[PDB]
Amino acid sequence: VDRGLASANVDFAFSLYKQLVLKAPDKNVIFSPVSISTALAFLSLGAHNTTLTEILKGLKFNLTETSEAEIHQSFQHLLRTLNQSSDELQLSMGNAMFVKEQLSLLDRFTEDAKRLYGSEAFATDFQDSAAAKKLINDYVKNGTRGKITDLIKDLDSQTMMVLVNYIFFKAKWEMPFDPQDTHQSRFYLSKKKWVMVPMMSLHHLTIPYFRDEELSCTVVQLNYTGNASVFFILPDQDKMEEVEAMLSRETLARWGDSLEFREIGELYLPKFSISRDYNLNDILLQLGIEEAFTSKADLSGITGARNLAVSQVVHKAVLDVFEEGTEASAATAVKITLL
Amino acid sequence: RTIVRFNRPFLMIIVDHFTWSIFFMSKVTNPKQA
Ligand SMILES: C[C@]12CCC(=O)C=C1CC[C@@H]1[C@@H]2[C@@H](O)C[C@@]2(C)[C@H]1CC[C@]2(O)C(=O)CO
Repeated sequence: VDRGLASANVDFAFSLYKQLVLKAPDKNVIFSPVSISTALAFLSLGAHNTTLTEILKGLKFNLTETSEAEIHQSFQHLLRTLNQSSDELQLSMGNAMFVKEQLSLLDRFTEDAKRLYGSEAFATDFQDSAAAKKLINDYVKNGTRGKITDLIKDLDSQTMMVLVNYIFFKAKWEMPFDPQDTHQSRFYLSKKKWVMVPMMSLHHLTIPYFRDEELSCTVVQLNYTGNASVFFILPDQDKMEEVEAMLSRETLARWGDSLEFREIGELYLPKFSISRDYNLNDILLQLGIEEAFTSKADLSGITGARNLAVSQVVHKAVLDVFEEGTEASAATAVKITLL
Repeated sequence: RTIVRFNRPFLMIIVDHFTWSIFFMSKVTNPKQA
């Protein structure tokens, strides 16, 4: 909710986006930045020394202007705000830790996990890896209302802990599309290749709009009932990579401050569902988060000893856009082994 | 009459007005991609 959390989380969002596109330049992208930020902030609760500093810096916090204690308090406040009751849109974010029964945890860690991140600690038998995998996937499935089913694909039988974050989002358009106006139409993959998609349309709409001539793109903001909205950015043909390289907190703020209401004759938007699964290890390493994965890992804030290390951070996200609204869900898991 | 036609790759950024959180960020290069 506070300006320095939002500024770090947005910087992180666009840094992550840019690395995902570099890794897979021909693919759809869908992810939840705030899920990944919250999962890694949760991880940092247990980190010390260079392990900690790398995570907090990787999350784009300015440590000369903030502290780890202020950071965790900020995430506590965010989770409380996001999970408020609403009669307008459905939004939920949960955190959990799944821990080998016999692993000894600092009382301060378990208490802070519950107090700051809302996380329970589920005793989990990772040597029965299929059952542990199902329990974690079931927790995510429950939290995402069935939208994310296979967050955990493989679980090492020697896993000690898994930290999990999920986000569930379901919202109605303030101005919904009429399905009688949805028609099969071309979606151009390139100048000369297209696919046929259901193209929804709205007519005689007045919405915030900005033509960014310098970046060769058009920006519109569509609204959901409730506190959420969505920026749609439409680069001109073959200008996507130019717009992507300009993505930043500064550009998003400029776009938001440049929108003007404009009567739109017709707006055409595909009806679509897309999903992506990620192994974030190489991305996080590019962002400087390195020691947590190594034999020099310092997670002694979890146990009291330097005996734990991150093996893998995974993320899965799904996005459904249709005439009545949008449904989107994602989840992030941090798998941790003995060291 | 202005026309806004999302019939080529586009970005979607789902934002919260309260917290300024980015809930979801997306690039649709192919709505039918495997
Ligand atoms: C980049 C920005 C300001 C600097 C910052 O720390 C992070 C954000 C992210 C979300 C942005 C925000 C502002 O620009 C105002 C925005 C666009 C908001 C999303 C919705 C918003 O509130 C509006 O659209 C204003 O109506």
